[PDB]
Amino acid sequence: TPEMPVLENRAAQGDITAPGGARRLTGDQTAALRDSLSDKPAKNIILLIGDGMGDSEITAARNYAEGAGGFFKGIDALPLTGQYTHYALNKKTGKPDYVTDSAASATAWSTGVKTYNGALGVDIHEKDHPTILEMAKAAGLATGNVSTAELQHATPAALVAHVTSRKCYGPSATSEKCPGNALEKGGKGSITEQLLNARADVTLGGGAKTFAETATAGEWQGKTLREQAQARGYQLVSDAASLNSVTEANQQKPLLGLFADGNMPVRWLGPKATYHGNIDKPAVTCTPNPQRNDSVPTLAQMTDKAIELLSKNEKGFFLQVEGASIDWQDHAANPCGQIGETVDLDEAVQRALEFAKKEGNTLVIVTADHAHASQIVAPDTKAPGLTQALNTKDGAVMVMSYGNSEEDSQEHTGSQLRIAAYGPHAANVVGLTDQTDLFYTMKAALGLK
Amino acid sequence: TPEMPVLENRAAQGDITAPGGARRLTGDQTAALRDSLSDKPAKNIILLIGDGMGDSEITAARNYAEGAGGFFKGIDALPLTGQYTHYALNKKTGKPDYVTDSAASATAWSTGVKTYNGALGVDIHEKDHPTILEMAKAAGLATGNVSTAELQHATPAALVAHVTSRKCYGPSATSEKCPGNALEKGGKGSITEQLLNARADVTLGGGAKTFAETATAGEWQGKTLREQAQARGYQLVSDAASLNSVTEANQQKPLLGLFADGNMPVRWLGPKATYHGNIDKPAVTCTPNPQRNDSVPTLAQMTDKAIELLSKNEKGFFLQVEGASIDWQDHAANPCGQIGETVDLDEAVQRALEFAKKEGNTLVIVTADHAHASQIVAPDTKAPGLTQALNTKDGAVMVMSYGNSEEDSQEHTGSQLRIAAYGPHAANVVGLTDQTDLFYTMKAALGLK
Ligand SMILES: [Co+2]
Ligand SMILES: [Co+2]
Ligand SMILES: [Co+2]
Ligand SMILES: [Co+2]
Ligand SMILES: [Co+2]
Ligand SMILES: [Co+2]
Repeated sequence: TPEMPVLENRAAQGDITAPGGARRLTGDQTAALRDSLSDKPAKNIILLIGDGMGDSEITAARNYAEGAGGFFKGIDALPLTGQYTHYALNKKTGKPDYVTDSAASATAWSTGVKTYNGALGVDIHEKDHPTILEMAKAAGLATGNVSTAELQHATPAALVAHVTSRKCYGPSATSEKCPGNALEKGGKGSITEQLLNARADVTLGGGAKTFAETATAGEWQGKTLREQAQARGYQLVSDAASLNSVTEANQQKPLLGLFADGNMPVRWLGPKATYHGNIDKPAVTCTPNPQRNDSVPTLAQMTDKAIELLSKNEKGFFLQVEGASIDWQDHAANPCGQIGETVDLDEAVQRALEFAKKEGNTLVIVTADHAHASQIVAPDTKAPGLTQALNTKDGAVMVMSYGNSEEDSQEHTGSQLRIAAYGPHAANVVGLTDQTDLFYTMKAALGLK
Repeated sequence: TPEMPVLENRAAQGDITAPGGARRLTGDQTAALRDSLSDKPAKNIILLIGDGMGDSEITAARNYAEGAGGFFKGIDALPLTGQYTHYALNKKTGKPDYVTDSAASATAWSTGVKTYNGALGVDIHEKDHPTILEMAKAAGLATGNVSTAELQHATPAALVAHVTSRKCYGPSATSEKCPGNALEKGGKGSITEQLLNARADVTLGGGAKTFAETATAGEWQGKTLREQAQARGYQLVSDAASLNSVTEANQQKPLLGLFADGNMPVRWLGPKATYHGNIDKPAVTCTPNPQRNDSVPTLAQMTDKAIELLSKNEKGFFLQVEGASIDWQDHAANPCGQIGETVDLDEAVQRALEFAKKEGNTLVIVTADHAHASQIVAPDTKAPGLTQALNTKDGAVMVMSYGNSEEDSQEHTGSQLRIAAYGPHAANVVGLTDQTDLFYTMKAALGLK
């Protein structure tokens, strides 16, 4: 009977065409919300990020996978909610830049300082700031960094690398685009070199491609980054079997799961949206990606396994899980890809809430780094961008529009967006907050001195 | 100090380029939120609707008028927040229609039943359902209905009229489009005729034009609707000074303020966004509309006057206030008009919160009927639709994009959106809810049975 309740059912209660049939509430919530408030310490924190998962992305995925009156048992089940701002800074002027990229936003919640687009773990003066994961490890807590994206990708890379440009994946890119970060120039090195130095306990995702690179200097000069990883004691897994037979993860044998050369496989496939696609082409039903595999751990599986391995630390743990390709698919104007990745994240959120509700001292937060392009529009819409009609769980058509770029990729947008939480200190996400407040919220809930 | 706190400040606390400077919080919110939870009765309710005011609209307006790290002392200050769904229904199938218009959404929170786009006060079978305003009046509470739109517009009209199409403004359009509701055919009459019957204690807004039409039947056949109101005991006012002179409003002497022929004047002027407007043109600075006026009451003034007149009822009151032109200007791809109307709504929200914190038993809710088109995008965006660069309070450029219609009007979008509240029973807007839950939340808070 976990004192702090997870919402069990906020689907429409009945017949949506009848008075009250679309209500998601069965009665007053004052007592349940009083019950969801505690300022006791967070022993653990699990932060899940849906990259580019603004309210529009949440709504479109729900409409399609669960119906308009449906309910995500993970994403929609956190009882304390608010909206936060994620604007970045113009590097030269220090004024706001209203639409952040992935790097500046992830720098914001992981360091508590606003920065310029493309920066990771540094401010507009290129000065390094400690990340919540670096700080959690320093305090003796176990640390996890999970993502379906390549690990050099901004979201999980911000927790372990401090570079002046997110493009500095390896020695090569670094020496070129982050000259002062390049190892052979006295800096701390490429994103992957600093990730190896950071040494979290559990690091799972894709991005094996960069590890085939060789250090230009340093103790492991000439050796490949994977060679360097093997040499520094890391426990390297590459598939679901090898990951599941892992029984422990610590500093002596930190875990590095490289499940793909680049990003991990998307869950669902569909045609890309097109000009007047909702008018000129048939409504679409998403299809399961045949190449996604029971040999590749799902986000939910990587989450569960990271939780099992991190919860053995009695001091506690900090874990960040990213459903990364929601952003990727929204950029590609591919509704099916995008929605399937939201559905993927919801399964990981359910594993987190199921663990937190039993454990009792776990603060779980679900949010996104920034908003995105996709909009849900009327079925008859004639829009200038890319559109597509989808057959939803309701047996009705929903049309999605991508209308903010004539270029190859659709763009991020600056709208404030949902952040939701459950457990100790979850009140700190309610109302209007800033993305940097989340750093302070996590740091304080863990009591990191 | 009335135990329930209104947020005093959620702006960035310091230098946004420094660690912690972008924080909107100054410490833990658990105690603050516990103090914001009460399940005692709401003696009064003030519902403020920004038409089309989704999170994107709130953010764009805050970024322009208050700076990225600024704070809307009204809109951003409600402590309990959540996200609600506003889908309508397809009339024929009864399945969800993912993008509602203003009529079906206002019908949903005012009656508690989902309906089809364009319906007012009736369900998909065209059955009338009592509204929260009619129920309040039936229980002896005073009632107010305020809007900057013409009063026949969907948002205020849904509280007092039951017609099969929102276009049925007066006798002529009702005869043509809602034959079943036409007075000469045995129906309840046009929107304006039903509004005159509903007899709220205070009704203020635009829409004088339709009152020049004459009734086709009934006791006032052949007389204009304005002559009808006069003969029925209404006190008619048409400007700021006549409204100010009003001393009481009740069933014997109900107040009807008609301040414009159509919609009331927008607060700010600016050019319409254009194709590649952010590449091809210089940035826009909004400017006050000369056509505003000390002779035209502002939304904040109409809100205050309504509060003063309705609070003389010892049993309590229900008041809806609509900032209407946010929607009109978002459809017109006019950033300045759109933002100025959000600033306008923020002032009315402040008046409502100021009253509520002092009174202690008033539930204030602030939300929108549906989301809209506008998106905040990167300055160098090259988009297919209409865009505009704007000079914000920060001394930086923000670019807005309207990209969902090649047609003249930009359109509504289906994303769930913010709903926020303050006062008794405010917990009921937190987490995921449906727009129809708002009807039940209001009914229960006032203890209407
Ligand atoms: Co991102
Ligand atoms: Co990411
Ligand atoms: Co992106
Ligand atoms: Co509307
Ligand atoms: Co309206
Ligand atoms: Co509209």
